[PDB]
Amino acid sequence: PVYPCGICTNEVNDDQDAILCEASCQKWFHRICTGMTETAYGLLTAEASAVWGCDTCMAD
Amino acid sequence: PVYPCGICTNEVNDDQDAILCEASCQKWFHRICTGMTETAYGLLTAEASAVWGCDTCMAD
Amino acid sequence: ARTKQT
Ligand SMILES: [Zn+2]
Ligand SMILES: [Zn+2]
Ligand SMILES: [Zn+2]
Ligand SMILES: [Zn+2]
Repeated sequence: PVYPCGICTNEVNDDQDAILCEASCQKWFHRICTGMTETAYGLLTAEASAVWGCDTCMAD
Repeated sequence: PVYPCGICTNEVNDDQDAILCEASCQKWFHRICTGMTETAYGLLTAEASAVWGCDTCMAD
Repeated sequence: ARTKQT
């Protein structure tokens, strides 16, 4: 309810792998929901210079 | 046309790992000049959802 | 990229 996943609409907790769409919509998306591998996720967390965007925002 | 690296001002050629600052300025940067690893680079260039920004553009 | 891993 507070942080609805942009795909499954379920709650995005602190102990779950999730990524914010800094590209536009500013919504949180579960890593698993977006179909992102743990390897991609870890690198994205490591790269402060990288900005991620959801399929919806990127298709705009 | 020529594309000077945003850091070293040297030419960015096809046989060099280079990344585009899609965040704003849109200058090309040699992967080596940015200090980015090959693994981080591979993920960024392959993933369209993940866009990169140079130090200048990231600091706004 | 901003992630929950913090
Ligand atoms: Zn989800
Ligand atoms: Zn989005
Ligand atoms: Zn360079
Ligand atoms: Zn830039």
